[PDB]
Amino acid sequence: CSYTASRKHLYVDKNTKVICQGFTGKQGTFHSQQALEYGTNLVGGTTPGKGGKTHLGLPVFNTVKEAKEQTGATASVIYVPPPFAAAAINEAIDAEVPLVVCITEGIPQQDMVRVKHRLLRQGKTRLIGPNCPGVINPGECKIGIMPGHIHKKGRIGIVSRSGTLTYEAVHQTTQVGLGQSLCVGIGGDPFNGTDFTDCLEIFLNDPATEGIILIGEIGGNAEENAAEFLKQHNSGPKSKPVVSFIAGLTAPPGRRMGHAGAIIAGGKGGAKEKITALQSAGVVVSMSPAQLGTTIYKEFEKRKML
Amino acid sequence: MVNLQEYQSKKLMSDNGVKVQRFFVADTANEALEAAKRLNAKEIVLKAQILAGGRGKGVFSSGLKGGVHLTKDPEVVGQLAKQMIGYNLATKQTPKEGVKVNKVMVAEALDISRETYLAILMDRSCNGPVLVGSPQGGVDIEEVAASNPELIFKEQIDIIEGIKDSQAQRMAENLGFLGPLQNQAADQIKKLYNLFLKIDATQVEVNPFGETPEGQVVCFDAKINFDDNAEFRQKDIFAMDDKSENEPIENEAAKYDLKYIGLDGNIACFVNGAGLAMATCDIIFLNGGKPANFLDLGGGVKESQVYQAFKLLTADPKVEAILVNIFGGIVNCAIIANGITKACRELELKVPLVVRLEGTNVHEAQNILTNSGLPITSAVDLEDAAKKAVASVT
Ligand SMILES: [Zn+2]
Repeated sequence: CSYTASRKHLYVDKNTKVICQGFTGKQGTFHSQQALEYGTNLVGGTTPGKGGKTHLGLPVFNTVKEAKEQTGATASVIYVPPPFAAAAINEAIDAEVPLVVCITEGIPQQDMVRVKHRLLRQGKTRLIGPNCPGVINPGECKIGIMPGHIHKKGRIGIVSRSGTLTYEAVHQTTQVGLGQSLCVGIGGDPFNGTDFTDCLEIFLNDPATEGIILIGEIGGNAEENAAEFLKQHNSGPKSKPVVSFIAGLTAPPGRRMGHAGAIIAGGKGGAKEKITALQSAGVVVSMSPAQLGTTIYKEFEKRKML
Repeated sequence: MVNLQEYQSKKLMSDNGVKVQRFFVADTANEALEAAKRLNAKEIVLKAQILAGGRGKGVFSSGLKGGVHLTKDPEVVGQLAKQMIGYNLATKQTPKEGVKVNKVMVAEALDISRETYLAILMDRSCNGPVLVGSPQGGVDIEEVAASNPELIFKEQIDIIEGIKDSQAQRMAENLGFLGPLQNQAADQIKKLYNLFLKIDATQVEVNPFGETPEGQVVCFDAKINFDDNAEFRQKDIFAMDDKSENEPIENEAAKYDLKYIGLDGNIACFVNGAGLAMATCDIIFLNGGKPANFLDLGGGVKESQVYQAFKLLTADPKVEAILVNIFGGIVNCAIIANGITKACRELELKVPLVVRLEGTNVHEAQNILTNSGLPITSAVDLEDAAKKAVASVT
């Protein structure tokens, strides 16, 4: 019933069965192949009007409902072009697919405000994205566009508004031997289906996640809300180490910095305020994006958690 | 972002039922004349159309002072327009030599008996459109928020149900419109909201949203920010985009679909990824350098994008070094290393390159970069890259 109820669908694993919407397109095709190579259970996909074909040796369906019923998929990943992406997400929501990952960059904001409106009034479907790299449970399930080889199954949960910055954090935590429990890229758009607190909740309750890296950047107040969530849920008696890096310290105000949601507007959304809010929530903020791995490593050492 | 001339956003508003000053745009002194006549107005405002601010106290190269003139006489509008069109208008906000004025707006001059602030924006925090208004008009809404938060009013609008009469009336009342004027303003609010939805605006800000002594509710001035993602369905509006006042490189980068933002530094940089690009700009500053620009090649990291990026950074004479940091994207590193050394040779760049490539085929990538004979330093990680790029410039 409540959207926060679908939070748990974020935790993909070796049992997650995935279909691709926008399956026959160039992007859907390419990442589907990488997904199969990785071992992800990609079981088919949809492309309206091309149902009844196979592609990459898998069944193609005209609708998400048919695909879901015929394969038992519990997740959908969307690579549909922007003009149709909101319809793609709505179709998945109507089909009650537990988890929808919308990779698509470029969806109109107005389109997402509408999608989010339906989204918040149901609890069957959890949406991550749009404009996000996806989610990955190292060695078990990869849904999205991240390079699979830099990941190593381990102890750090990573949530991030940025794809490439996540690859930095994974590469670094893999080098220090900590590895990653689950990596979630919530994307760079202003209106999206999953924020940091959604992921933090999963991470704080996850026995496998012993530490958390939170990666944010300018714009909105998702980081500040995450600091509130942590002050309430991670400040004792329970306390997992949380390290963060916030991009955009030097960004010029008023310009969309690549990401549609990366903008300091009305003097709101600056980096310093996000850093300050996190520090006060117990988060150790690494000022350098090259030091996330070593920073969380020392936190573990301090706590004698190595 | 999309940049509209005053006459263009006012046309947009008037074509959509929103009340603005009546006006015409003129190309010639003569058209300015006939337009002033057609208006049939007691008083006329002649305004040069340039995007920069400070028009009022700017100066034309014809010697004419002021980019905004008032007059009751149509023929003066013609004479003044003749001293504007084709000349350069310089203001405290344009380059030194001013901006060529190709058009003037001739509008009826309305008195403003009351000024309020009205805005409609997509608010991330409210998951939707919010109506923001203040009785305290004509001022930057931020100042008003600092000094008097109690005077800022917000109505979260439900995107599915639309704006409610009740909401529009309440806002009009909150902005202090009274009697018949409250219904007129409530009505203008509904038309602004529809306009906001129709053109895929992320924000429509009317300041002042006000009334004239003759009891009219008018959007005297407005600024509209458009959602770039909606371009495919707002083609006519984006076409009106005036790029005549943008930094050339900014424009060039856009031809080739690149997110380029100039800064004042000397260390150029390109990265695939908005986050990583911001982080690179950041870590260069943390390490004591000044980034020359923000440039996101995106995650789809193509060889031709790398090449175009180099072509772009060739235009900036301040660049003393380039930090290339690529990690991610479906294209292996060896292909990226190739486009880099090819770009270098063919565009004949002579500045040092600090390169950080991480991903598939890094070994071969490192080989291609090493055997290129080019002044290329291969960095260990991002911090190393920043320190080395900073060490490479004055
Ligand atoms: Zn930069």
